[PDB]
Amino acid sequence: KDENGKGRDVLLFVDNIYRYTLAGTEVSALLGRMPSAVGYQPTLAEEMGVLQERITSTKSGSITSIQAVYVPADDLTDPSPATTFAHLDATVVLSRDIASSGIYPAIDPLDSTSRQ
Amino acid sequence: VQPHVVTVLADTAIRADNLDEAAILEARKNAEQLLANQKSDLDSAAALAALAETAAQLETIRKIKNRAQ
Repeated sequence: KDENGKGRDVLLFVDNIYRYTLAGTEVSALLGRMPSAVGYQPTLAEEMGVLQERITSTKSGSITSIQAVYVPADDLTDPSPATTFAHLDATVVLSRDIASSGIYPAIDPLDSTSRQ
Repeated sequence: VQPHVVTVLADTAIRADNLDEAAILEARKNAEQLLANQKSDLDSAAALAALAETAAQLETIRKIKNRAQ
């Protein structure tokens, strides 16, 4: 907290949490663990939630977070993005075909949405 | 009429003997309208039906490509 005040506006920037997910996949089998429906660690959902929950603007201070979301094989129905939507108030999605049209940027109007 | 050639530019020129070909001109008109009916049916019934049919669920399949599962 600032003297005679609180914390400040916090700028946060995530770079492919998918990498963290991928590492969890990398380790699970060696951990004596089982293989999810695709091969992920079963614990992926809970660990993602644990990760996300320590990320919030509270009564104390404001924390602004930006997330890089790589999409494996460009698929939404993958478990990890699906879980991810349950975490993101601000959702922005890219497309390959839009870039195939040369439009830079290539954000899809539809799926990217906001509860604001 | 010319000393050797005659041309007859008739509006309705019909090989006939009596002014009673009404029984055959209507037949001609019915043939034409029936073939028009065939046109309107086969153009519509074949294509327009198939036009809708071939465009049924294309995007439904296009989205389920990128399914890696």
